[PDB]
Amino acid sequence: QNYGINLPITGSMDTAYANSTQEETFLTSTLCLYYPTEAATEINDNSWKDTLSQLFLTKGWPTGSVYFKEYTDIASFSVDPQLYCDYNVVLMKYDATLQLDMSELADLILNEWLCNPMDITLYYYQQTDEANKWISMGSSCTIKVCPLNTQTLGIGCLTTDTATFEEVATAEKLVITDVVDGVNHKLDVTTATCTIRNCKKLGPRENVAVIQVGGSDVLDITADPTTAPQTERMMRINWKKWWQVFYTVVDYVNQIIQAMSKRSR
Amino acid sequence: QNYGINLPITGSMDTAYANSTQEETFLTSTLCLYYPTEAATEINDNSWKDTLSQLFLTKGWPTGSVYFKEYTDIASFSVDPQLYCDYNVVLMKYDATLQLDMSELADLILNEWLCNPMDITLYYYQQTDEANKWISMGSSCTIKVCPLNTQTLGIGCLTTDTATFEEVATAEKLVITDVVDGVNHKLDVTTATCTIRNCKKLGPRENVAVIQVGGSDVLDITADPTTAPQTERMMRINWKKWWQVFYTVVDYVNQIIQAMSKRSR
Amino acid sequence: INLPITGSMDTAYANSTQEETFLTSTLCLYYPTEAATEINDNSWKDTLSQLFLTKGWPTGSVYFKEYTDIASFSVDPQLYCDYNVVLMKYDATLQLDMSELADLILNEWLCNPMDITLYYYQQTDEANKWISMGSSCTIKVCPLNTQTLGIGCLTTDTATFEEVATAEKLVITDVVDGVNHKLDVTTATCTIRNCKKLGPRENVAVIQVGGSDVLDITADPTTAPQTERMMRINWKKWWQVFYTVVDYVNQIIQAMSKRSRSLNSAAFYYRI
Amino acid sequence: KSTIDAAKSMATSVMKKFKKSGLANSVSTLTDSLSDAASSISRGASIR
Amino acid sequence: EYIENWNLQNRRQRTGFTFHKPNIFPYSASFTLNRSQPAHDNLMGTMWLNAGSEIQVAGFDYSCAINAPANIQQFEHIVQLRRVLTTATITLLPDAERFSFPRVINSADGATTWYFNPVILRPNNVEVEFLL
Amino acid sequence: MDVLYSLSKTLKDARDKIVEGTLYSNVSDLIQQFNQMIITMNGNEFQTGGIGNLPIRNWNFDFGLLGTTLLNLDANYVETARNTIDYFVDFVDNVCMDEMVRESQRNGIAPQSDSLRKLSGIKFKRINFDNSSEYIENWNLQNRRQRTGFTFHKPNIFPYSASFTLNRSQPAHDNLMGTMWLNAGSEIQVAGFDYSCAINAPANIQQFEHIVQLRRVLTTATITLLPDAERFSFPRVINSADGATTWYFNPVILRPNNVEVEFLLNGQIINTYQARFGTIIARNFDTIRLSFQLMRPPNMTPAVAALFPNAQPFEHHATVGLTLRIESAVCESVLADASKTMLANVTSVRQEYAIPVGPVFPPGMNWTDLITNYSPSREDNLQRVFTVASIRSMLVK
Ligand SMILES: *[C@@H]1O[C@H](CO)[C@@H](O)[C@H](O)[C@H]1NC(C)=O
Ligand SMILES: *[C@@H]1O[C@H](CO)[C@@H](O)[C@H](O)[C@H]1NC(C)=O
Ligand SMILES: *[C@@H]1O[C@H](CO)[C@@H](O)[C@H](O)[C@H]1NC(C)=O
Ligand SMILES: [Ca+2]
Ligand SMILES: [Ca+2]
Ligand SMILES: [Ca+2]
Ligand SMILES: [Ca+2]
Ligand SMILES: [Ca+2]
Ligand SMILES: [Ca+2]
Ligand SMILES: [Ca+2]
Ligand SMILES: [Ca+2]
Ligand SMILES: [Ca+2]
Repeated sequence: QNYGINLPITGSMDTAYANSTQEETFLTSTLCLYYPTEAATEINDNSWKDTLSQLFLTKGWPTGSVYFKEYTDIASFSVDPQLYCDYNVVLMKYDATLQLDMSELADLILNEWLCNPMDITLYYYQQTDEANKWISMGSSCTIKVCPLNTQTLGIGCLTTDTATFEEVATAEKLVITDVVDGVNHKLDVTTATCTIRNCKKLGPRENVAVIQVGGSDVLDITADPTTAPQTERMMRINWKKWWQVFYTVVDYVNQIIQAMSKRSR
Repeated sequence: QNYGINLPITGSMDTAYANSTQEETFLTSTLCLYYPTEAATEINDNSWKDTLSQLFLTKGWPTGSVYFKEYTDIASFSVDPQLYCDYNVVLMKYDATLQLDMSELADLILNEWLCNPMDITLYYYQQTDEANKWISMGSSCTIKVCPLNTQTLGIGCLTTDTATFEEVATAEKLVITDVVDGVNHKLDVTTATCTIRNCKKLGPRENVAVIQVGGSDVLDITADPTTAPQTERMMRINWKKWWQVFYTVVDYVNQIIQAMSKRSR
Repeated sequence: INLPITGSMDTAYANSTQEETFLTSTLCLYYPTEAATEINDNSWKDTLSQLFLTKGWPTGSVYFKEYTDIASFSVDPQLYCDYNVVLMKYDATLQLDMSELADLILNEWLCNPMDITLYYYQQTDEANKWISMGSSCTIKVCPLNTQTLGIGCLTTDTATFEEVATAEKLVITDVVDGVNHKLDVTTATCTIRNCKKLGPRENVAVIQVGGSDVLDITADPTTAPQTERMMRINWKKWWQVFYTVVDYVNQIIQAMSKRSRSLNSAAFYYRI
Repeated sequence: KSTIDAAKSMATSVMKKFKKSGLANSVSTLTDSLSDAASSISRGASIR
Repeated sequence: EYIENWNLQNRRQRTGFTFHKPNIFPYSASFTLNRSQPAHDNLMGTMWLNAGSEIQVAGFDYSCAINAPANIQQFEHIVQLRRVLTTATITLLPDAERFSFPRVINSADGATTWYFNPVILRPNNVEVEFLL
Repeated sequence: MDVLYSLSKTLKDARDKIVEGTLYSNVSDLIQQFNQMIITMNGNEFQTGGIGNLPIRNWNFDFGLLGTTLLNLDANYVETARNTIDYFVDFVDNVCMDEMVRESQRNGIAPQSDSLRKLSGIKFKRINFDNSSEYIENWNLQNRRQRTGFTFHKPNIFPYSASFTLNRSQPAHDNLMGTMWLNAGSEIQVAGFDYSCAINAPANIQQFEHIVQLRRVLTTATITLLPDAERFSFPRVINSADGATTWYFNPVILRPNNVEVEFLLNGQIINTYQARFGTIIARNFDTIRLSFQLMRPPNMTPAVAALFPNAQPFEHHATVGLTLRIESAVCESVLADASKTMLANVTSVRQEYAIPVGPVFPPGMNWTDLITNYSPSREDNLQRVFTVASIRSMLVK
């Protein structure tokens, strides 16, 4: 059990495919859904959770392995999302005005970020690679940046007059900022109501699954404007009600969990 | 040093890979951004061009190589575009009501067209293949077409009565018209304001790169409805500000110039 | 292409590509308004096209493009056709203008833009010249010395500068190649561009309708050549001119050849 | 030929142009490559 | 040849059997992953089929050596024969075939599978060392 | 050299036939021959070596003949024979090792390793027993000019060449037409690729031709010709000609139509094969012409029509391949194979004793650089060293 190390693995091509770990992973794992308040609002039923649980019970998932966790709105969810389960599903409504925020949410939860803190009053920060971004959470973040030159002086901005800084956010609950990698930036931030963290995007999180409910696929996880990929756990649906959506999820929960895979870290 | 001849080339596979021509192509080339006036308006600054150039200087592009050329609107840009640089980037705002217009702009700039003129009042024209289209630029084009039969009589239209024609374009600044290939058409066009040209589509242009700053990817380069492709130099971003977009372009310029390659012609 | 070509003197002279280039090419004439005025007809274009249709050029291949004057034509000429013929009226007072036009269209230029106010430029070789187009160009130049000061002119007093062009629409300017000049140009009304002269443009054909052959394309006064596609007629009318062109169009296209460098609609290439 | 007129320090005058050219930059590139090859052993002689 | 080498071995001497396409390698199809995950989405490893007289080895990286140093990744395969050989005439070629198309391979423990969609490049810094 | 072969053969046949208990009626002739060889050798002093790590050995022959009194064989005869044969065997091995390593452009047939120049004398002519092997028979035939022949199984006549050729190229390498080939040993795997599936070409057809020119004539060749070349039928990233940039190649294999394989000789055609796949024959040829075509399928299902569009993107590139393996062959001259160890023996001797490079053979005797320039001097020296390597392999494999 050599943890903290990475060793060469080996195998063969003559070994046969083993049994189906389904009907056991459901029992020794847990499934957490994240629905919006609009769903329960439209529904207007108190026993819909027990109903979906008794339905899951047919697919194999036992009674107390399923969890439902409401969220009033996509931004309130983006505010410190704490996903601690063994299989997470996230039903996400589409709004053309919220596109960037509901893509930042995806880039935050679908992936696994290694996040170090940040202190703006003392230091001036720079990015090193293309995956070392700055994610800001809080209730209203107003972020301004002033890049510096080789000799610690601004570029189109002054290091005293914060009004001359360059604005990238304006009262956003979640922000993910990428800047030019190789230049030191001086920052202004609403530290009182927002925390900023310098995070490196590691390999992806195979434990969550986003399901867009409405419009066409728009989520550009990769900040670089060349890939625009569609990952396997990035699902779309077209909706007019919510019971049909929940029945679809329950009937196709095995494909979802096949698209997902228990975490590594 | 032969010109205008296509000769067989020859090489090998035991030849080794040469060095990175980046950090020299930057110095020996030129870059031209095409941003909309809304960007400058939102920014509300007058040193941002020099700021971006000083940033680019950290990526390798020298000072007198980068240029920013403004365009008030998609249609105004579409009116007689002239993209003459060694690397062109275009930031296109999304608008449902401008979908076909900004698809025709893409089909015009991304591709390379061999254009001959058109004298409507004298001749009756026809298309030979799926590439000989009719592109009309100007302030307000109002095009109407009557296909003719074997004996140069009209088909559901009267050669004399201009009103019986089939209007395919109503007061548009750029039209790209594909009609039935194999019949002789007679046109009515507001030639005082719009110039129309019979243009055969050659292979693509690898010098320009479109970047849809907003909504989903809708551009249908190919006039034919079956393929509906998406190329490498057709990018997409999600936006709420413009400083972030320009920072992203800057930080991932090398990916863009990898997606692009200088022109064959 | 950097590779070689190979051939043999035993091979056979193939069939005539004429009678097929006529079908898969386009022709475009440039006539003056004076011609249409003298003619006083409206269907003369369809007439000439129906006449070309005997010589082989099909219906939708021949085009006619009116130009009010030599200078208005020299202002940004956009020749976009696979074969171009130009009919050019002689005028002593316009000799240099219709020679600059010739040097512009018959040859293939590679142009870069020129910023007068922030920088100062020089010419390197005898093919790098400064061409200015617009409605009224007026160019003044002061050459400088090694220590960035004038030569018989003052860097500040624009009147001290030396006037090379006055009230011209097209100007081709060649100065001493190897000194730095400071320019004064009506940028609001004329844009100026540093253009290198590449090989010739085999797609156009100038036809001087009146006077003797005077066009000196090559700015050096030692060649004074007469290229193949530089023709001369003597005229008392325009119908005879057009009939002559139509009856001897084959020789003209034998004297011309489609371009080699690349495809482009204007009279020059741009490289920033 | 004539030490034409009370010239400046010609060694400095020539050197301030000398150290911008192919020769000196290639010398620096070579020394840097030798140092970089000497530095690490885990790269595996990656210059082929 | 056989009875001759028999008599030689009895009267000890340096014998020899001349073989054409000798079946000296035991059938071994197998892979080796030096950077693995549960979802098998970014892998680095080497795959080999040693069969009869032939070997087909192939080193695969899913990142194409973007994070590795100098944009290069090293792969090594050490075949340790059971008996010595001499005067071997060998044919070496690049771009092994049977590891050059889409594949669906089980992991070591035969519990889960992983996909493999290759793109063949040439091996550079190639070195073949015959040791004794 | 003939006497060297005869020495090796009588010594092999001695170590084989001369064994305890056997019958003198089976080895009377070989014993008369052995005694004759001993008589012809006794009184001579040879030297061997002195080039490279070869030690300088001096051979003296003072032996005693083998009695013919016996009517059955025994150990006191076999052991004498063996103690006399080991010395001759070491002598022959050292001679062959001193001969495989020497070269000359001036009459390379003429022997080097001066001990062999001596054995070529007239007094050593009494040792010829039988020149029965293929190599020595062809040697004798060449000396007495006649139609020779060496039979080969999977001959290595094609030098390793792995290269492409683009008859329509672009900087972005997005619409290409060309042919790729790997010619190695006995195999030719060629593949003509068009990225547009012959949409703009006349008759929806694109021609492809591969000409191969052999450095030596071949006859009675058995050939295995199949379609759908394998090593050029999967995704690939290749460099350009000048090696600066790279391009991609995602193939989709189709069948050759109008295929025509022409085996020619001096530009005149000899054998022709139209749409015949499998085992074919070629009786005399120095040139191969594989001319195939890529024909756009006129009738296409949706799944395949969605791959070959009328526009430039072209994310699937149509290919037409051909494998061609020369299984058996016959050659007037000498080559290498997959069946014989002659080249291996030569190269191993040279690598072991650290022979410097000579004026004829390239360094390490790499078959590519040694077949690409197969000039008469190289051919002569190669025949010589292959013959003596066969001689040495007859005794010490
Ligand atoms: C594996 O699956 C087969 C088929 O269902 C079953 O018979 C077998 O018992 C399973 N293995 C184990 C260890 O249960
Ligand atoms: C080869 O490329 C590397 C990586 O960009 C660079 O560091 C090196 O200087 C290049 N070689 C030369 C000779 O410039
Ligand atoms: C070329 O001209 C000759 C003479 O008229 C004629 O016989 C021949 O058919 C022509 N070539 C072709 C391809 O028709
Ligand atoms: Ca946001
Ligand atoms: Ca970054
Ligand atoms: Ca500012
Ligand atoms: Ca339009
Ligand atoms: Ca059409
Ligand atoms: Ca009608
Ligand atoms: Ca003038
Ligand atoms: Ca003056
Ligand atoms: Ca000059």
